[PDB]
Amino acid sequence: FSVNYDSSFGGYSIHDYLGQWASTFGDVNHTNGNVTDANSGGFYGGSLSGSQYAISSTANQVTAFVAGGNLTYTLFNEPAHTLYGQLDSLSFGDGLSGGDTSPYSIQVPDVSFGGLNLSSLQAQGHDGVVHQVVYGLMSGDTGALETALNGILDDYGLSVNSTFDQVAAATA
Ligand code: HEM
Ligand SMILES: [Sm+3]
Ligand SMILES: [Zn+2]
Ligand SMILES: [Zn+2]
Ligand SMILES: [Zn+2]
Repeated sequence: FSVNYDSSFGGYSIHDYLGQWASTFGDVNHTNGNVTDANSGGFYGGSLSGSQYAISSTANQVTAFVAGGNLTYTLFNEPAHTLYGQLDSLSFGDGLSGGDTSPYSIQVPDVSFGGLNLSSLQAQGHDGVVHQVVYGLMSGDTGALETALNGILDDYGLSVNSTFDQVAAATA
């Protein structure tokens, strides 16, 4: 675990930031009979595999996120539609660019986390964890993530409620 952040948010608490990233990102809306090309997503390192999954708002068109690590998907195999693997990074920013002949990247990065070590097996599925984080995110719900963030910061004397600055010191 580590954190990099645009200086603007040095004294922002993690809860606030995400609350504001999600205020604008919205609910991409990935539900039965609504999943089209817009909510799609799109990996990098396969068609349902990769070191990156990254979607962008289908509401303001620009703000987005990108989960790194090792994320194997499972479109229809038991269990149905359920991301899993080794979620390692999450970075929040605006304007998502790249991701084909090259990786996915954020044009104007606002914040980003590293070493989430969140592991989720295909056995657990829809009620797993990396699945939960990433999916919530795609729907504009940061709970799953602050919960796990608190988890990483517990063992550190902090919470998704301290300031980026605060979190920082206590890391590097
Ligand atoms: C890792 C990110 C993703 C997660 C966590 C995920 C999760 C899900 C979930 C929860 C639904 C359920 C809809 C429902 O039952 O109400 C959904 C729908 C769907 N997803 Fe994924 N998905 C993601 C990536 C993908 C990718 C890469 C595609 C490619 C287009 C895809 C295509 C679909 C389709 C079309 C359905 C609907 C099938 C149906 O009507 O039953 N998903 N996804
Ligand atoms: Sm812990
Ligand atoms: Zn800035
Ligand atoms: Zn912003
Ligand atoms: Zn912005």
